[PDB]
Amino acid sequence: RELTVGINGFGRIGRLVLRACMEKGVKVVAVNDPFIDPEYMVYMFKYDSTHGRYKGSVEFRNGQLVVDNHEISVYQCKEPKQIPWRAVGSPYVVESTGVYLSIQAASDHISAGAQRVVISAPSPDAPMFVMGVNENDYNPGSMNIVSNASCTTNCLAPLAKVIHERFGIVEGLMTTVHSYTATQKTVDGPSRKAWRDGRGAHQNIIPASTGAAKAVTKVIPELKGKLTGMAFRVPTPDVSVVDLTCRLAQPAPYSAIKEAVKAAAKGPMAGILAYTEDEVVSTDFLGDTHSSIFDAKAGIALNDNFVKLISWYDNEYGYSHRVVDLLRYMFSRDAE
Amino acid sequence: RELTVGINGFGRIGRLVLRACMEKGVKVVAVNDPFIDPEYMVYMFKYDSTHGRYKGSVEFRNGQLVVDNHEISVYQCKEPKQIPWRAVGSPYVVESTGVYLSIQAASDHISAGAQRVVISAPSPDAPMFVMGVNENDYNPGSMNIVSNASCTTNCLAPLAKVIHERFGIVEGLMTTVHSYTATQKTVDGPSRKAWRDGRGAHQNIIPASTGAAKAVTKVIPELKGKLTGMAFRVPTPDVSVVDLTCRLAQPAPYSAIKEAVKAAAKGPMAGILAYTEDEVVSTDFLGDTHSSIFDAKAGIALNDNFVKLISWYDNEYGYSHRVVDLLRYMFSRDAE
Amino acid sequence: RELTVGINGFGRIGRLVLRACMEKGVKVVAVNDPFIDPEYMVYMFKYDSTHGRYKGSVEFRNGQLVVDNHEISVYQCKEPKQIPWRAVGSPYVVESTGVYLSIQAASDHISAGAQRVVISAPSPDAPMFVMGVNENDYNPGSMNIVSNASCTTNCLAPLAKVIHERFGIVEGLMTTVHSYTATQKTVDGPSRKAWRDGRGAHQNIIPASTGAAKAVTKVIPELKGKLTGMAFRVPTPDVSVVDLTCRLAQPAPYSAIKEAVKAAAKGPMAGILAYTEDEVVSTDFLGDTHSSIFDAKAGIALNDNFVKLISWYDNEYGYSHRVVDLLRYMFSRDAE
Amino acid sequence: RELTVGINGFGRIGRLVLRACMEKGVKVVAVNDPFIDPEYMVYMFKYDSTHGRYKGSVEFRNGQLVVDNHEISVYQCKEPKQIPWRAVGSPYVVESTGVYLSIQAASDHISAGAQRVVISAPSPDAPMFVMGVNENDYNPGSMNIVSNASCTTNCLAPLAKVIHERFGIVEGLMTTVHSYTATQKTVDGPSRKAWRDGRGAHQNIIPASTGAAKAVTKVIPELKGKLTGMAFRVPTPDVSVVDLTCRLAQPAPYSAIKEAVKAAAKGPMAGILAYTEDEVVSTDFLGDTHSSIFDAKAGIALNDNFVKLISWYDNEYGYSHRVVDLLRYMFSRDAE
Repeated sequence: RELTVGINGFGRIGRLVLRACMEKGVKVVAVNDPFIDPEYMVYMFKYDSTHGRYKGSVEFRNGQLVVDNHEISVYQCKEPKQIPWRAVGSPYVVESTGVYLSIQAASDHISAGAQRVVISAPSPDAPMFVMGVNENDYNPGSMNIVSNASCTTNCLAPLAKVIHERFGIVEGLMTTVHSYTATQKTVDGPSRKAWRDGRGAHQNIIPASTGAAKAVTKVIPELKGKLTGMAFRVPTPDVSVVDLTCRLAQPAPYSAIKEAVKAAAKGPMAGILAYTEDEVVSTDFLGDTHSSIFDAKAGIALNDNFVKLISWYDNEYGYSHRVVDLLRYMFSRDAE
Repeated sequence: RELTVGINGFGRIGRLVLRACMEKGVKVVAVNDPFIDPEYMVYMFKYDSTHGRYKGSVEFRNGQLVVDNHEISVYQCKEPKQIPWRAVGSPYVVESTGVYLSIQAASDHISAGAQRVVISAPSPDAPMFVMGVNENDYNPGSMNIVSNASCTTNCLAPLAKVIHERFGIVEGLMTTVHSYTATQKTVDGPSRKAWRDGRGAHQNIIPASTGAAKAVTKVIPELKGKLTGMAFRVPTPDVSVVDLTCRLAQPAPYSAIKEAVKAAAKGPMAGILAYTEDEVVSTDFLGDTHSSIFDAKAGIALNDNFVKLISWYDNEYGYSHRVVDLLRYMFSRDAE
Repeated sequence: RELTVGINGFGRIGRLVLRACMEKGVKVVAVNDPFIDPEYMVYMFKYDSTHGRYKGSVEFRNGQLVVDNHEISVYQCKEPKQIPWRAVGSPYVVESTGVYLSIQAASDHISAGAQRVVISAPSPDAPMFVMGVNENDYNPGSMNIVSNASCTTNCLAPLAKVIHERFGIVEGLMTTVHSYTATQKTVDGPSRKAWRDGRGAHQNIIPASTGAAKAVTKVIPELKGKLTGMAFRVPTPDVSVVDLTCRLAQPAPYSAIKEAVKAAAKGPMAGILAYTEDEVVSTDFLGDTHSSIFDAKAGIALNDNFVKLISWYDNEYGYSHRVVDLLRYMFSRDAE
Repeated sequence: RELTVGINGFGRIGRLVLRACMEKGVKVVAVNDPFIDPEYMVYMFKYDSTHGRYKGSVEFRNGQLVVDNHEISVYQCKEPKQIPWRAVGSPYVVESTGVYLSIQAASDHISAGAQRVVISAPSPDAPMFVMGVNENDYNPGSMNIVSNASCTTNCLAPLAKVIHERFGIVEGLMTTVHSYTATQKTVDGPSRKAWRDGRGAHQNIIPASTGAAKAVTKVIPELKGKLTGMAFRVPTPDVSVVDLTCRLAQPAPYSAIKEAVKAAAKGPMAGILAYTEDEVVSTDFLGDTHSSIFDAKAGIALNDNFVKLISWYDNEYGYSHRVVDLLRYMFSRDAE
């Protein structure tokens, strides 16, 4: 009768998704990771450089991870096919390894026992959702596997939706100034598919490709062809900011832009898109659970039709919470 | 008969302008700074965290700073009026303290003995120059005091000039992702005129106002009303990047944008604007003496009329060299 | 009938002492700072890059700072002698500006109506106290102005006491590997009294003098002449670590060293000195309220009489809580 | 008739040993790395975030790496035994991958045709050499595989020798305050063998084990049992500093300590051990080719027999130059 969750991979998104589940009362029945044994999972979950010590209890005993006295099964399978998901009640599975992105690859979870799969990363072919934008397009019959898109897409789409629906977006170009991540290197090292991403992450501003802005045009079809962008990786370990430069159809004096965002944040997009007029900086959004926080004082307009809009996101914490939100939402629709 | 230079202030721009003078064979006859005595000036000039040890010799003896066996007079005057510029041959003076920006304030140098003044910072009323863009607008009779604009304006204007003259700029919005500076704080401290700039510089992405993009519309009058922008201060100690989002009149497929920049870099803007197709990151421009380095692979286009252009600058080193370039240029025009 | 506290200075220690007071239920009745008005105080207090958003409510009204609905008077006096401590009931005053350190300088607070003064920094002549080590030597009858020593002294002294009393320290040399602070510079800038300290804090490992080890011999007299030390400032914004290399008189196999510290932490020094065997790093102590956290696994012994002991401290947060603890203790003794 | 060098591994030490070879005029005839092709080698070699652009020319052609017009063969073999060292004239081989450290593992290079092997890292069994300390113990007749020890061993050993020989070391404990390296992580990630080392390198001060101090007792036998140590990894990308706390046998006032190091640096250890009295910080040693730079002003003495001595090293650049120096020395002795 209840929503139960299994997590594949115990990287940053895996661990932070478990925190978000504990916060929101969602029961996690198991974690799979081939390289991290239970006693080490305890340590990695407990201590976090970015988000502080876990605010409950974390122990292991009897080969089990134990979080707030909830016992969590631990497997060590190298391949999704091997995971005894049936042995833990066929949970919804979060697929967070970053290496099984296609519907096909992910589907090994289903063969193994998983009721649904949320891929915590963009997917080439799996259907893609952004809470607050298009979750009511989830089709429980035909969708056994979904993607929660990217952290960056989750920041941008709520905002794009609001601006477009109010003023119409003729065209826009996005920069995200983004914290470095686990895919980067501490000092100049090998990154043969993307040379810049090898260069030392703490020393450099690193230009990087991203599909995030374009992905927005998939969860918001009417923006097809009107959005793209790029990224600069900078030396901060978490929190990122969207810089959307857009041409708007209807006149859009900045006061009306502020009132539109405010109304969305107070109403339909509450808990997803937030609004602030404070003199904020990136660390003020560490631990923020919103997908997108509009920075009113930071944006600039050239005129009533050409504007730069600024929105923050905790690229780790916002997105992890949205994965749990998606799971909960899906579960409330799969009982039909 | 020769160009001689005096420097007021021995902050980063003061010290780096002296390096650029030594590099380019320009004779500096004196430095003024009330707080930094000669023996300490030796130390600060010799050792640099960002640009390495001075590659010549630096000593003091007989109350004098001595650089490469060129003896440099040192004064300790708190006010520009007091500086015996006549005592050192009425040099051209670089005014680099950041606190005498108006024609009026700066003119105290002239009362004190200075032939011309270059203000190494934007000025509200003083005439403003960007080498490669508008230096042939310098009027030797009426201009006793000029500003070399900002580091950021020197990055953007060469590029704007090229793009506008080739394709026409309808409108553009600029972000600079910029290294932190001396005006910032190591940890959250007081910045009552601009609250965000108080927050710890190494920990944060900090949105900030800048007049740089607008300043471009002053050295390039035909762009009046068509450019503005803003800044993010990020945790790197030097090198910054311009992200210009612009709508162009003439069609501007990216290949033609690349060919226009390349032609300018190879020709009229050689030594000012450079062009690269390498997989570069910010540290690859430490010590670069160009005002502006176009990053061909980093830019993105939505279509032939809406594009994001990326250009790097060593915000300390490029600008310091341009100050020396301005001085040399002015001197070659004041003998008329 | 109850402790009330005035705080001179709203720098990092002033703001974080105010947090500690709210956490421990100590009434603060005024803050003085000539440069920071109430509205800006709200902002500086509410948002912290290191320690996060204040967990509670912060507003201004009626020229007052209001924290969790407790109203706090705000004065703007440049000098202690001018602050109307009498008008707010003659509280205990925390002198946190770092420029009134002698009994003579700090006594201007007394002459302005302060009941007592705690200097949140080493004093050349005021009596010095480390909670857990020597607070029992405070005497209300003879002492109206006291020093809470430094953050570093508060980390080493509790460890030195445990170790001296159990084994006897023959001699010891300390290094502290220490986060940068507000006295440092974002980029190479002026620091005429200590040239290294002007070099860019986030770029460098910076050797510095410190009297913290010698200060321990002031609060633990029997160690007179047996301890000194030095510091390295490194590119982290908070949390620091003591590295004590000492020769011990009695045999001291590491297992006994461990049982002695553990014993002190569970009993007489509980809340002051903590003990851990986990694989900790500096961020694991952000927000830690202990003065000193012994890291059992990080230390190393050459032999039974020559060992290197490692202890962590949040140099901001531990010290601030100790300031409040000394205030409460002093008040509990002033009822005599 | 001349030294030729093959390099296995094009990681940081491989690339910087190649730089050192070009600077010192040592012919490199091949590089092996299974993962990095010639075109990517050109890029990794040409641009360096820490040490700047290669000062010279770098190209690829004909499946070769070409540096300052010297052609260098490139192999892509996963195993030493497979590299055709014979085909390039049986050079001396630098084993720089860090995973062939035993005589047995490194001897596969010999079986593949290498004349000699220098392991650029500590070896469990191969003979270990520090230039300036014990290179005189190398013997071509018995030794075809050698270790150049570690960066840290090369900083401490030259200082320990000078101090032991002048004063006698009774006992010593070392800390190295050390830049992060490629074995570390940008954000909390996996490190199952050393849990601390997986924690985010730029966020943390990280305690670590090191055998560097004990290794000094291998190259200076008379110090057997008299030295051990540990490390803190801190958020800088290069340059590190040894902090030696030692008890000395003969009286050793600091002025004599200073004259002993100065004497060694001007004479027998010139180019290996340097001496400075300036107010230096870590960035002042970027690109320094010494093994060890004694910092006179940073050290402190408790008394004539118990002192803390501080020495700097560029852990990348000094060590790399030492690898080349050992190669040249070995070759000068193989003509016997």
